[PDB]
Amino acid sequence: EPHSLRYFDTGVSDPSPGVPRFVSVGYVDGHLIDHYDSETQRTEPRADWFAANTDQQYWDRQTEISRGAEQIFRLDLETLRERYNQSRGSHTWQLMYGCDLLEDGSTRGFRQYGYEGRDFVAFDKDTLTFTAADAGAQITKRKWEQEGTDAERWKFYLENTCIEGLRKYVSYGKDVLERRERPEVQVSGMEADKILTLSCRAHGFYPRPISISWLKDGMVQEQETKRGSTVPNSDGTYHIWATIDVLPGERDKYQCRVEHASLPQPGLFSW
Amino acid sequence: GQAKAAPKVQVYSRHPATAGTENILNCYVEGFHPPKIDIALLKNGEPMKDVKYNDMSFGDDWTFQRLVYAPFTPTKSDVYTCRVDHEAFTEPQSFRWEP
Amino acid sequence: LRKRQLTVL
Repeated sequence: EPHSLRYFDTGVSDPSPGVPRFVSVGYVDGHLIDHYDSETQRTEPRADWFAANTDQQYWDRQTEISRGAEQIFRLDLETLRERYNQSRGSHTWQLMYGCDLLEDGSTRGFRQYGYEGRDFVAFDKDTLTFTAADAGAQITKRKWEQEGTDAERWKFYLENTCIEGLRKYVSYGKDVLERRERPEVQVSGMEADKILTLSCRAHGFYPRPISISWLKDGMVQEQETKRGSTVPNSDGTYHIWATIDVLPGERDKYQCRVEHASLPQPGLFSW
Repeated sequence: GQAKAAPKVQVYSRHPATAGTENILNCYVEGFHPPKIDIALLKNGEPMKDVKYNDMSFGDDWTFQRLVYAPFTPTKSDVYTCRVDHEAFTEPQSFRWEP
Repeated sequence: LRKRQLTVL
């Protein structure tokens, strides 16, 4: 029941393969919905459920805004290089903004900036204040706090326009966003030196949240479990692994336990 | 200082591995900054066919992620790796698909 | 839908 709309704008001073000079991308509930970059010079849809509910006027508006951002990012990279007394080279400037609809029906708004991979400045729409996360951002906090009309336009957008769009987009995406795909689980084992490494892998599940654990005689072995981060497949489903090292003679005591929204009860799996 | 965050890499198959059965090999690279990176899928150290490279995605902590994937039919003996070059590493790092 | 950026550093 929670939802999110987020835009990420990223500029680099020294482009490379896969890293255009400027990119702007949108995400709904973590799903990529559109893309602009400095090479294409236009914003296009990246999910057919989004494409089927938008039109040329919509994309031309996103393109005009993204072209404006691209111009601003080129100026800001040079402002930041001078702010920090840096040489020319490889630098990154980033913005993330957007809005959340939470489980209680309440909303949150975001507008935050990162320079060189570090928090720089962030806007609090509830208070109309900027917070400098780095000393070199205090000059910017003072400049941008004098721009009251612009702050009010951001507040109105984050609280109204952004959420109004998110609620529509969640409706456009219902068939994809609300789907459930079960994990396909495999247990494998490797004996090395009177150590047996048991591996449990869950494949192809959706949505992303999952619980995977190793049990000994039904008892969770949390301190002994190694687990990977949840990572995506090419079809937008997910994968996770968990391992445990056990005495080969005790192999029959161990089961992998998987819990997921697609499953009507916990999955229990033996090697 | 500028973040110099090392890529964290996982190499995994789309479906449970069965020697001889059609599958997809995935390399997911995350946690890194700056965004410049080179990722290759290799079979016995040589370039794999039919690789797709998804556009990078973006974290709220100013790190990036990339998924790279290709068709494969895993055998008992073949060695599949993901080779990653990033400024956080002195030399490119290899990550093995565990059979 | 995006927000227009109207200020520079």
